[PDB]
Amino acid sequence: MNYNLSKYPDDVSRLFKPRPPLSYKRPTDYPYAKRQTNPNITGVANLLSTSLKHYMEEFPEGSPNNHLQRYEDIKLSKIKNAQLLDRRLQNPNVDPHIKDTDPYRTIFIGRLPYDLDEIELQKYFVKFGEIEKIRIVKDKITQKSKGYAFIVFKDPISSKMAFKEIGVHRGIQIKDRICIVDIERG
Amino acid sequence: VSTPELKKYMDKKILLNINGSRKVAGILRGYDIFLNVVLDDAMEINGEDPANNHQLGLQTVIRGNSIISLEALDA
Amino acid sequence: MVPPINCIFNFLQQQTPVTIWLFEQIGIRIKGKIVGFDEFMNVVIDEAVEIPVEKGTPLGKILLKGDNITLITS
Amino acid sequence: AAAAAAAAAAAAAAAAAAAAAAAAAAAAAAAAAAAAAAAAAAAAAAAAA
Amino acid sequence: MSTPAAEQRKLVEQLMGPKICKSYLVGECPYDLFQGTKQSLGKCPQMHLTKHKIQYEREVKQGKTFPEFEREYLAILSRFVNECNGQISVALQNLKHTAEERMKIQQVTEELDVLDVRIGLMKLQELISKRKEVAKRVRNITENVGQSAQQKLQVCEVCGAYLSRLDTDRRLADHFLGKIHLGYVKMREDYDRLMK
Amino acid sequence: GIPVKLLNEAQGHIVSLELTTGATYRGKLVESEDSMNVQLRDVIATEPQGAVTHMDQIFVRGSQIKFIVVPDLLKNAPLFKKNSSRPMPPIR
Amino acid sequence: RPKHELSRAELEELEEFEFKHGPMSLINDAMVTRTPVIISLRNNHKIIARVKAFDRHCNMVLENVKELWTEKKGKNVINRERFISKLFLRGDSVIVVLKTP
Amino acid sequence: TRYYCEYCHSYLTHDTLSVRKSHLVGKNHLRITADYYRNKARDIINKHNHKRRHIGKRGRKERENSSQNETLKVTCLSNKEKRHIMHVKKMNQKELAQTSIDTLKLLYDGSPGYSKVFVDANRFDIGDLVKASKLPQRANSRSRDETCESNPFPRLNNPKKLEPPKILSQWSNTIPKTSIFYSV
Amino acid sequence: MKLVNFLKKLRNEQVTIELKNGTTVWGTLQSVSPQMNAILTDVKLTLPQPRLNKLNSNGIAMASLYLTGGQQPTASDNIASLQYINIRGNTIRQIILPDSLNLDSLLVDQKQLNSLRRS
RNA sequence: UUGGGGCCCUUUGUUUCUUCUGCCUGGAGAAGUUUGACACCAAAUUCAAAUUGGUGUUAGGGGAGCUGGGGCCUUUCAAAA
RNA sequence: AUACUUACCUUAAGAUAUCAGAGGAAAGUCCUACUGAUCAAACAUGCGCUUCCAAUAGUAGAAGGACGUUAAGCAUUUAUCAUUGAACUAGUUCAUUGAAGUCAUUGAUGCAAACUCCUUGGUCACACACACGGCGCGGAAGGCGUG
RNA sequence: AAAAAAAAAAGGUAUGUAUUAA
Ligand SMILES: [Zn+2]
Ligand SMILES: [Zn+2]
Ligand SMILES: [Zn+2]
Repeated sequence: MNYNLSKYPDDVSRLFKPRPPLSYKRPTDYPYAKRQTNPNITGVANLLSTSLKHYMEEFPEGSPNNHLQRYEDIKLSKIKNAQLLDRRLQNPNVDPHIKDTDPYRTIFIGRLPYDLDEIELQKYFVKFGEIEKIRIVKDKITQKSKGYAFIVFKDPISSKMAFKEIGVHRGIQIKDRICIVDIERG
Repeated sequence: VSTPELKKYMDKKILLNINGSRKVAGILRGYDIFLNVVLDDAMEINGEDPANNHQLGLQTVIRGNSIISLEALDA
Repeated sequence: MVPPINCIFNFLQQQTPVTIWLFEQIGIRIKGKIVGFDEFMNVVIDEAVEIPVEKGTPLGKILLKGDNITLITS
Repeated sequence: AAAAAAAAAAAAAAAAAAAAAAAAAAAAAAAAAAAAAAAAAAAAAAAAA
Repeated sequence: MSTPAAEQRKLVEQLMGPKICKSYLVGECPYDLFQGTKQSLGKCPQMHLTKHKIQYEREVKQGKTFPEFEREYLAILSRFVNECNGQISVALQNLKHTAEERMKIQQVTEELDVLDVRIGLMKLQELISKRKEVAKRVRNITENVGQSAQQKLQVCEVCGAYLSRLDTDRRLADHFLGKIHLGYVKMREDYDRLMK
Repeated sequence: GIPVKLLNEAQGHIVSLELTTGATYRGKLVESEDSMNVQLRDVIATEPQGAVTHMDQIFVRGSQIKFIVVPDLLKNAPLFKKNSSRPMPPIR
Repeated sequence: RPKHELSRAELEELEEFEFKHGPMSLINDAMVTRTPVIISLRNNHKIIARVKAFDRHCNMVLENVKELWTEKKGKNVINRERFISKLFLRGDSVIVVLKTP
Repeated sequence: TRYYCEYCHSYLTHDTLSVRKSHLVGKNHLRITADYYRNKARDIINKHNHKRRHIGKRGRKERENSSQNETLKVTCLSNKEKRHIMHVKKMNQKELAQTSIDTLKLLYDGSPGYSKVFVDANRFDIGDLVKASKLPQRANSRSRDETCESNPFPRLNNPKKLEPPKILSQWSNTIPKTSIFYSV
Repeated sequence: MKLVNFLKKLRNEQVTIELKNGTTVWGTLQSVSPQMNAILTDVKLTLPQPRLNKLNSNGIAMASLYLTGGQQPTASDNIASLQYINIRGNTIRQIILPDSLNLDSLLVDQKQLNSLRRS
């Protein structure tokens, strides 16, 4: 081409030569100004609602929705979960596995191994002070240890020292497990 | 996302075709990302140049959806 | 430069009356006082009349969709 | 100088660009004069010793 | 930003929902100019809202014209004018010298004994003296061309950036049309606006 | 996508257009965006009914474009390499 | 508040609200109550049917569809009816949808 | 995102219309890309078609009719020869590519409208484009207004006589040996 | 919810895709894209005859139908049979799915449950 | 190793895997095969090499070894009837 | 390739088959080269699976083209609007003024034929063999199945 | 009885200037 207004030099520009001009074909379609979708849509008639009854008497009862029952199953199931949680929430001065002495001296151990023993926990808990009472949480249906316990100590200051020392660092190592520690929380 | 580049066009008298039939000529003022183009001293071109041509308003704005091609008759 | 919707905001506060052309299929053009607008260029027009294409009937305060907007002209 | 910078640059910024160019050239001339004065002072200091 | 309707909703919310800031009837603010350049950083105070801007620029037609905005706008701008002048001073301190004059002292040394020779022999004496001082001036010129070879340029007062004399104009146009230089150009003019 | 990148690769070369209105704009392509709206230089125009004119500059909306004809030698252009080996991107 | 600010779950609560409380609640209440609906498309003929499913775009899955379309040439009219058991309808064609009593 | 420019093979980070427009216009990218299409274009001429051969069983008739026809000798150049002759032929094709005989522009040089047509910078159709086609010219004429009033007499020791028509190098011995008249 | 995810479980079923042109496509269905791009295999696609004493059918759909290359010369009415048609999504109007399949099994979306089961 | 016959030689740059030698009264010989070699394109200088930037080629066939898969046969074992 | 100067600019988000069961850190989550089912991809590998793969016992033929000729082929239909004056029937011709005006009329539309030329194929092997509709070697394109 | 500090440039493209041989 002659001018080639481009980055390329003359030899590269003449290499990009386009195909010859497109031949003219008369349009077979509707001009853009004439283009529209179907106008004068007949609205929904009183005569259409009058013809509704032929459809209504033929199919009076719709097919049941069994894909909605899958959702009505799970939501009702959630409501029943909330009801069981309601059964648990109504149930610490009664419990008397928890009726041991003043809660200010009650220190809670958790994540203890289920194979653990009362002597070792008496030593690890006895490290921070003298032990007043001790109670280990076991399931009611069977004696398997739940992994948590409550230790009443002679003074609340020693119980707080045990919570901070034992519970504030890594958890206190007991048997093969790291055991978290906190206050009674109940 | 990206603004159309009319930057060389603005303030120059420009003809642009509204929809299929119409052709409007005016001095381009501003534009946006949808190519909505506002221009002043608008005139609607028709077959008879002095006769059927009638001005629109002091300021006219155009929806970018009805814009087909935009030619500047100017430098 | 004068962004177009800025210009429309200058149609809102300056209270200038505007004629607005719709798509070529409908066949009516609206005119009234543009009050406020949205990002979609659909505008509320106070004291609007619909003219077929001067005996047109008055509309009201009417929300007009931006999809059918072609021109907004003073 | 106008024909060289007029092609690529927009015409609206061509005026202020031109004025800034002339100002820069003037500053260059001033720096040259200052350097010449310093050279003269150095020559006088070399002649005094 | 992802879609045009979102950006356009952002712009329309800028159009339609003390704050001071932008002030003077022409553009400005210190911050808006330098965004994306190395110099200025991010969020800036108050709000340069097109609604407030249209209200104020329309009050220019109303002509209430109480340049309290300009009296805050000198406290804002002239500080940046002084900052740029200071950066100019720092650059002038940096550029001119280096290890530099060491070798130049060396050059002076190569001159010293030269310029001495005359006073020892005092026609051929003053001739050898003239050629000696000529060689000295040549050495000094070579040293100046060497320090220029390290840095040959003049710092523009406007943008505090360096401009070589040998790059002629057409390269300098890129520096003059940049955001930094053009912005500082406007801020200087704004200082002149506020001095009146 | 590759189809738009090929249109960006066609800048500065003679291209043809078909707008959905039926016209044909053949001429040199100056600018193109990712919205496919292009602007052309020194272009010959064919109206839908065949009347041909000439205009120096044109800008068209990408939504109204139907097909674009691009110089054939762009067929072997590197965009169409299936298995290609890029280096590692710079860390920023 | 724009949609790009919200998180992944806030969009789910938003769609749950729009279906439960909103315009499309006309269709939702029609799906649960087994009430037949009338739908006008832009193709200018109307289906009397029953909605088994619907969606944001308004595209909806139908059961016992009855399509009614009339045509006229030079003011000569004929009414045609076409029965379908189950159908899937793309939502861009519809314009008005009413809930029968 | 990031814009990978596969011509230069170098990434550019966070594509933007400004930076990408600057890279595409860049001189280095220009050379790289132009050379790339120079290679991809020279290949289609370089590549041999190598169309597949389909050999059928020669019939008894044409083997007898073709047996009486004597066998023709074939010529095959040496490798050292064929390399050189291929070089020469290719360089001849490159020559015929660039010829583009302009002699008409040399004929009308002194015409009254020569400045408005053949100068091609000052024209109408192509005139305005050449200005924008001028390179950015970073660092380091024939105006249209001419009239016939300049150069009133086209010959005053000014013009060179028209250049002789060329001749093929191969057949250059074909020329009539002697001219009909005595030139100076 | 995206109801298009329903169509993706309808794979390998006989279906009619009734387009905006009025063109109807009977065929075996293959993978449906998220944009509702529908790809079929063995298809017979045709146009209905409005009777109404010769009312001219769609003029664009006849041309588009002959230009598939699948219309055979000796077809008296207007039809075409071909293999592998790929249909853009926005062209679809109605989809008539078979009577045999049950919706209650297919209309359960796993994401809808997954959102509720997790909360 | 020689002779005879048949078909092919468009392999068109006379077997196209390179390079070098070479061929129709012949189908050949030498070197080489992927951190490499070769061909080609582009430049500006130097002034015919290289320099820098790019595109492409490094092939086909058979056999031995080793290894993956499949079908069939014989033997040994486990379960069931 | 290195150094300096100037300009232009910087991170949409998340994820990598599903379902179910058992286990580890009442609810939920995460995880198990854990167990099953289904799905998908790649790679192998099979089906008396389906279709196709050109004359030399001759100067052919099949598919697809010509943006090829005959060819001004044959048959049809088309060549601007407005204003003023003269004549004219009761629309027509000529002259002047203004506006736009793809080229074509050897055109465009319809109809049909003849000719010429391009690209493509296993131009393979065995066979010139009186049957009731096979079980040569490969290549191309599919469908189905196992691993 | 109580007490006291922080760790950082990034790197892409383009333009101009200088260097890399008889
Ligand atoms: Zn600010
Ligand atoms: Zn400066
Ligand atoms: Zn590049």
